[PDB]
Amino acid sequence: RVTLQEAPGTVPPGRLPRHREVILLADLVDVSKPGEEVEVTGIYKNNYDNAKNGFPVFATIIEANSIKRREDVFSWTEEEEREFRKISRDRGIIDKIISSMAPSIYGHRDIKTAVACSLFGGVPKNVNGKHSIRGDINVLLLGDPGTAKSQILKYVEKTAHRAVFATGQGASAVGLTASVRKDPITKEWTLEGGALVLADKGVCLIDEFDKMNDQDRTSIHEAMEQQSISISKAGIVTTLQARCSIIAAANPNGGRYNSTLPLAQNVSLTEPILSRFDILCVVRDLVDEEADERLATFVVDSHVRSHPENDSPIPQELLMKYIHYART
Amino acid sequence: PLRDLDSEHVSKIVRLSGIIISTSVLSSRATYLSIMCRNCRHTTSITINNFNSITGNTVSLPRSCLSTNCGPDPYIIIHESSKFIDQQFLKLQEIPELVPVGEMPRNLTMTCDRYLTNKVIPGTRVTIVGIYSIYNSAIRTPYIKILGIQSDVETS
Amino acid sequence: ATTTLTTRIPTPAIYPTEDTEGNKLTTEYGYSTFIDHQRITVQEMPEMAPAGQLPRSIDVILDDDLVDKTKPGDRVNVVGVFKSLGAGGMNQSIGFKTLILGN
Amino acid sequence: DDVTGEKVREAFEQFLEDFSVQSTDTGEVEKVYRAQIEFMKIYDLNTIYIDYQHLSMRENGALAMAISEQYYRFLPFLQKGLRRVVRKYAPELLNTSTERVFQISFFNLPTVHRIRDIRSEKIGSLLSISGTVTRTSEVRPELYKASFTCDMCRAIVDNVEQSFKYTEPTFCPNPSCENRAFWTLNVTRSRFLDWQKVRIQENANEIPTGSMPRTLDVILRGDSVERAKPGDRCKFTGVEIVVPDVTQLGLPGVKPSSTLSLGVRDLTYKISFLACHVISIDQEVFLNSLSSDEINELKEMVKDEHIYDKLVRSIAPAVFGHEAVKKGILLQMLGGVHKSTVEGIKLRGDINICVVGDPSTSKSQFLKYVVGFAPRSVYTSGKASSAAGLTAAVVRDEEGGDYTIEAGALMLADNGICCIDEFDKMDISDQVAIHEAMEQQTISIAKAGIHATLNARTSILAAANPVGGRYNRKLSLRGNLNMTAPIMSRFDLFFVILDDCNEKIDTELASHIVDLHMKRDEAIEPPFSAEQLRRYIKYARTFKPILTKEARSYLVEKYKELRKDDAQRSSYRITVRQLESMIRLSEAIARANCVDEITPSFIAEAYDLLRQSIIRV
Amino acid sequence: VYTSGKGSSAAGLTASVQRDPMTREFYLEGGAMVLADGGVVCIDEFDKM
Amino acid sequence: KVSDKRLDVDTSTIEQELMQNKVDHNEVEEVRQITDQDLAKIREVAAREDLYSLLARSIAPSIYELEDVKKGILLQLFGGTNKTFTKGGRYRGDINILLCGDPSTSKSQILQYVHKITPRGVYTSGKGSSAVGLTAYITRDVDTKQLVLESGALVLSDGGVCCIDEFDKMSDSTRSVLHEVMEQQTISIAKAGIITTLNARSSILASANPIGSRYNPNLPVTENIDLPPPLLSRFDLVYLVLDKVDEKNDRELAKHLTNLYLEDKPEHISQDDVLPVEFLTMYISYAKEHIHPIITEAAKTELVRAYVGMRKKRITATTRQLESMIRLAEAHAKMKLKNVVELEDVQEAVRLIRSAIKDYATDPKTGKIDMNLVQTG
Amino acid sequence: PSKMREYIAYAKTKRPVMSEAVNDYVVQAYIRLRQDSKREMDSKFSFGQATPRTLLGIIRLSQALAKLRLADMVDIDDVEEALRLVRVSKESLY
Ligand SMILES: Nc1ncnc2c1ncn2[C@@H]1O[C@H](COP(=O)(O)OP(=O)(O)O)[C@@H](O)[C@H]1O
Ligand SMILES: Nc1ncnc2c1ncn2[C@@H]1O[C@H](COP(=O)(O)OP(=O)(O)O)[C@@H](O)[C@H]1O
Ligand SMILES: Nc1ncnc2c1ncn2[C@@H]1O[C@H](COP(=O)(O)OP(=O)(O)O)[C@@H](O)[C@H]1O
Ligand code: BEF
Ligand SMILES: [Mg+2]
Ligand SMILES: [Mg+2]
Ligand SMILES: [Mg+2]
Ligand SMILES: [Zn+2]
Ligand SMILES: [Zn+2]
Repeated sequence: RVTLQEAPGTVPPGRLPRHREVILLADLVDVSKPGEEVEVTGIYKNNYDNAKNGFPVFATIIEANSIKRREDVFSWTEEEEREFRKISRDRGIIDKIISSMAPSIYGHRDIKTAVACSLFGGVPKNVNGKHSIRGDINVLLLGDPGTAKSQILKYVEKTAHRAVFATGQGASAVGLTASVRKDPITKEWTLEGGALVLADKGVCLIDEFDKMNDQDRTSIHEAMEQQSISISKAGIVTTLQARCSIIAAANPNGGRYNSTLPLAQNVSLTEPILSRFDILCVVRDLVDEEADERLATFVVDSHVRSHPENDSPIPQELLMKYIHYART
Repeated sequence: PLRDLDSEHVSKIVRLSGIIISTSVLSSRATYLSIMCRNCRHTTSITINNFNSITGNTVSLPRSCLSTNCGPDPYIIIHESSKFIDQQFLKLQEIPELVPVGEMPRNLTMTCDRYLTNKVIPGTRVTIVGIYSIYNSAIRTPYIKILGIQSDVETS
Repeated sequence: ATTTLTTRIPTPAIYPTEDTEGNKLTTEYGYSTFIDHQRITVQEMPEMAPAGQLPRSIDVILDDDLVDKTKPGDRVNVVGVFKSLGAGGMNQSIGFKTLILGN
Repeated sequence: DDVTGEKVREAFEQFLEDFSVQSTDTGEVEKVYRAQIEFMKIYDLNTIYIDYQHLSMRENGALAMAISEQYYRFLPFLQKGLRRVVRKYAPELLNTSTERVFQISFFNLPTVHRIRDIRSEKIGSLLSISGTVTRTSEVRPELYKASFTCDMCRAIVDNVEQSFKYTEPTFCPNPSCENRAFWTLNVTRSRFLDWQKVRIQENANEIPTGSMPRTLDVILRGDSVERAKPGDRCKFTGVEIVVPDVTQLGLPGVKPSSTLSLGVRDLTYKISFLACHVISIDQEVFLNSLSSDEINELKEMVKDEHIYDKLVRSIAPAVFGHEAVKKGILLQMLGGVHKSTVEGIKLRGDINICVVGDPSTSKSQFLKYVVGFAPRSVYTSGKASSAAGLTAAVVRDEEGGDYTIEAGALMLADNGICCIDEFDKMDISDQVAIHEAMEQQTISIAKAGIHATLNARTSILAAANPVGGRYNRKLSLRGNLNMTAPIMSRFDLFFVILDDCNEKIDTELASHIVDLHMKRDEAIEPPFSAEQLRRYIKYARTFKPILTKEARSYLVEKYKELRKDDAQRSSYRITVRQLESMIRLSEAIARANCVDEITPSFIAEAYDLLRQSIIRV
Repeated sequence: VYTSGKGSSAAGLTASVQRDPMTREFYLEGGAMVLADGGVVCIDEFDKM
Repeated sequence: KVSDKRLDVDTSTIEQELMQNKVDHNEVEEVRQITDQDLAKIREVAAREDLYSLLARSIAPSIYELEDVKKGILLQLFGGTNKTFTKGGRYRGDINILLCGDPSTSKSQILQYVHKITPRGVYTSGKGSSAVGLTAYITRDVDTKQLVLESGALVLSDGGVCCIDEFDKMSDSTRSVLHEVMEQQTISIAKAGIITTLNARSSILASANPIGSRYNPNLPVTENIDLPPPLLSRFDLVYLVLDKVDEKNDRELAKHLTNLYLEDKPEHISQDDVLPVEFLTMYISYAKEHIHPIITEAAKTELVRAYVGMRKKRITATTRQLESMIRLAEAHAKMKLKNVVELEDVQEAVRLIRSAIKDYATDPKTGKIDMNLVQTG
Repeated sequence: PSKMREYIAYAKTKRPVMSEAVNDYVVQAYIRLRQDSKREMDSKFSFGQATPRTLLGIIRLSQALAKLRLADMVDIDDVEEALRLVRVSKESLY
């Protein structure tokens, strides 16, 4: 059974979106994943028969016949490995990829270089258990507000493999901490790891990094130091594995970076938290009239191009597949 | 893979892996029990050796004296003469990292008996050899009888 | 079933309301006999229990002079028959009710 | 059979044909009911609207009184009479093409009953109620007529009427059977209608002293399903109905009970409503629902040069002397253009206003004015709200029942303005959650096994006070405001209201206040009436302004000048989100001028307004 | 067990007595100093405990 | 519902329902019927020269020598004009009074007197009250085993005087809900399951002590009161009841109390005659229903001049103070049964506002009360 | 305690009343106490400024002492003893 809810885009304002129960049978099972738009056809069947409403009322269930995602992007074929080698043979390919990183954004080439480094990552290694070395590169984006750190992280989510998005505080489906919670409707225990555990072989984007809870901070420290979150609740004594590269965005104290202070006074994170990072790029706001002019031109062009009534970089799909093959 | 379990695997030996997250308390089952008629005082001895491992109790007490009046439900279990074996319920969950991003990990109820009881503790990562099965609460509830627990190396 | 070790033939407990000849009967409290009954639960000792795992417990049925010989939280060594009671679902309505009759 | 029922049915079908209301000079006289029947045939609809005034006029209203007092008893007779009338004239629409159900709706009742006016002596009668919609359920089928499969001589009986409760067909497809113990329903030969339950609530103005609000459950059966969104004032017309209740088991008073064997059954009920229909209270559809004088009015405003100045002066007539706040609130009501790039990221256009100032500086006054003037708005205070109240809420449909979603404060503000008074007092957890929705523009529910993800396109108009009570000039905005810099960053605009001992303004304000108290709504001199303002606002919203090359150049130059102003210290620094704010404010101003093209003058005005927004510390 | 000063992600640094789910009775959830007994315990960030 | 020992229910708050209730044939005594002789007696009393002082001393007769306090309480009981706007909205004449000063100044007794006299009212005390406790809460009626909506102290005290004792001891978190109630006379609650606005036309009467449980002349007035300015701005009258060792005053008070201890259930030692509480309640009620003052132009000019005079550290002037003079003058006129507001009413209201805050003894630049100067018998 | 409780109940039955001369004595004592509190409002022995509750406490103690003798009429020596107790409550301070 798949519960279908109307897409929020087409819902008129002020109305509660409605849910209809779609029934999948035979080989139709597990052809969709939650959070993905679908286009399904089938019989609008009247479900079997509660006296809750008093009046005689039957539930409705839509039996399914054919479901197509509106839309394996990481699949491979010999011709595209030939292509990968061909583009790899080019000169300036590093700069081409960097210019390809976050195409929606303008400026801060250091940030693009750092995020590309994090995506490609170092070589995992394990010397027969004698010595273990992290094979990931962690990037921290400590920048002043309104510098598109959030949008950069959203782009990374779009363009990464095994990528999870977590927040320092608020509401999220991933809590950065291992937990044992029981669903009241079904009444059974589930062992859910944090975003760190979920991104076992990928990246974990942690926005609002400065605004973490104490438990979240401790779990972040554990994951970054030993690459293995341990859980000891409700009788479950085990150490889950989380070997993840962390791309984090944090805000300097006071909503602005003070240059005369060192990194210690600018961010509330303590030194052991920062030391495990590799690329600590501070996105300081720069007051240049010409840079602001070029930024405003970019922003205005993008904003006008989006109006419903008025209207060297590598393509994104190639970037996807080439990054995956490079890592693999 | 635990998500790849299919109706084609019903009543077939299936190899799969996961994590043990809960071990229920030992429950004693019947493998040989002596009964008596309340009227006839007729002793009997039922044997339930053939898969006394389904969740439900299958080979039930007779409602009439042997070969068949006696009166319905005349049988009482002589407890000091019966012989029992123990059953323990385990629950397996997919490895937490190898799950869809925003989806609750799929867990599957499992059952073991005799010398396979008290062989694992919650949190252990195990590989399971057992019979994929079906239990009625149109829909049915899948579960696995345990035949062998390949317990990996765990915390010392 | 508890008050005797061997399984006796089940005779339903019917309170005599009338005489054999239909005369009304007045129950005589203070002449009828009552026996103290107490059930205690014994859990695995924390000193010897494995750490980080759920505990296991057994139920003990005490009777007559054995009642109220313990306080919750005590460490006790109860000895008695490990009897199993009830049809245990074998009779149509998951195991058998198991308890340690207290000696 | 009943002779009186036959009489009322034949009279009903008689005046469905004989009735004819005059068209005065233009059109002579025409059969209004026959005209509606022709309209029904033309549009193939399923419900007929009958004015109660006409029935009152006809035959000294004796039949009107009879049908109003005992509507439920005569309803089948009404259906039969209408069916015979349809058979007489235009019987083509009789069948579905098995049979099409005809719905009769009465409108324009003489009186309106409030929810607290419900009485037992009106049970089963026709009346009207007026309430605010709180919870709406799914449109579900109900058994209009039910078919079943026989037990002995297994076979299906076809198209048997289903009453308000489960029914068993006395007759059988095999006449010799006469057995009905086990019937197996078949959906194919079972008719259905549309069922939806709406929980209305008593409006604020009708609440007595001290009483907490009272609410009623209204069932919409027919085409009227999903006709009202949560949080709207609607007028419901229908029949007063009762439904069995099992909850009132321990209540004081002797419980009515039926004895039959024994045949015991507790006759406990609760009052509900079955509404026949619901009435609420591009530019082409908008242009259509106006009168000629209204269109002339709106058009005259569109051409005037002083339209901007007059509109700005008209906002909040009671408040005197604050023009920046009026401009900001007017812009917020005019809204913006919300846009999505090719990338899928969405650019919100609606404006967010944060007002902070000294006590008694009319900060609430603007909030209290916005509610009652904007088409949809929600006003809330600080300590009197929670996160689950502001966003979507999860409650049981009934006690010990399945949980259901309830639209929160922001949901009623969808595509509207949500006024939040005393932001600083309102809880820090509620603070985090409200703001997080302002960034996301959506809300996600994951409590008690519900995964509904709503959309929140709402305009925030939030007021607050400086920490400690009174503003301090020397300290910057962030020092006197408890909020952190990014929270201010998400807001489009800021207005800071200051108090000072100036005798001229003190005298003018004292005179204004005393005059307002003495002469009420007298000589307040509003440039335009509120309805005209709302007419213009509704029209302006239809437009979607466009930019020019000069507009692009001027926007870039103004952003450059603002950034040069920053650390040229500032109250709060400037960002590119400020550039987006100027873009949306400029297009809002152009919409205010009803001009499809933004001029550099609009950009200059928006830039200047932001400049007074950032007062030098 | 390798334990941070504040403890592990969820595992406590020292023994903690809590209640089990199914009967709310006393049992030891864990703790580094008791789960690892008879061996060693490695505590990093000692000053943050 | 009606009793002669308490004020009758306000008809303005029940104006909406009575016309339909007459059709409903409920036939309950909503209002007490005033005889023609009673109306003539009321008019005769309104013609008396010492009406204001008489009605002041009639409230809380046993309380001795709290003259301004009793007058302010009387004015609050009368209330202001309940204006209504044709466009929409309404300005209500509910007077909110704060009492602050030394302990054992009979603030609690005045609070109890008011709580007894008013038709509808709830007496809460400091830490006892809570934010959901005032306003509204959801409760489970065990009889029906159903979540039933129930109102709190503020909504319960609608149309009456809500007595709050130990005001200072309340946490500022609980005090937040008073911000909307004391000004808009409504409470808008948007908690889980309910999203609406509630009408709470309740005039707060709050008693508190200065920080340190006693007045400190060294500290300024605003520091001694120690409340956020937005709160203190909402209060129309603030009383600095002061306990000062005056031999004549102490002798008079001691004589009054000791004489109160002369019988088992004695009579008031107040030498001056007082109106019996039955007629006093009848008079106040009748003045509430059948008097609706309108401000005159001369009163408007005097109000503007007075407001400018006050609006020229010590407590600051406020537009709420302007609306407070408006309400107080309206109430003073409504007491005199006059249908309009005159200049003397505004003068009396300004005198009350100045005297309650002890403005006649405070230094302008620094709010230190001149203890020798402020002394009054 | 049984006999003491019986006597205390019997005393609680009585409701004594004050006297004119007694009232004058109490009033003068309260005035003097208020003056004394005003004088040493910041001395080393400021046990607190006197309040009307002090007068009420004097009355209450005098009535209790009258009850103790099983009398319906407050006596002057009872007031003297109540004043003595109130004063010597702080006598150990020296
Ligand atoms: N370097 C940049 N180039 C283009 N647009 C930018 C740049 N920095 C910020 N923006 C834009 O500024 C706006 C503010 O949002 P964003 O910068 O993502 O917020 P924050 O950094 O505070 O999370 C966005 O529309 C973003 O695209
Ligand atoms: N510029 C003003 N114009 C009109 N009325 C004002 C003005 N300033 C203060 N007031 C009046 O004084 C009172 C102030 O209330 P208000 O400022 O809305 O409370 P808050 O400051 O907590 O938001 C209102 O009655 C309001 O009408
Ligand atoms: N001026 C006064 N007039 C009448 N009684 C007074 C006066 N001052 C004090 N009292 C009496 O002293 C006590 C103090 O009153 P209470 O309200 O309890 O004090 P507080 O003002 O601290 O709340 C009461 O018994 C009261 O009757
Ligand atoms: F000592 Be009092 F209650 F202000
Ligand atoms: Mg951000
Ligand atoms: Mg306000
Ligand atoms: Mg007090
Ligand atoms: Zn037998
Ligand atoms: Zn049949």
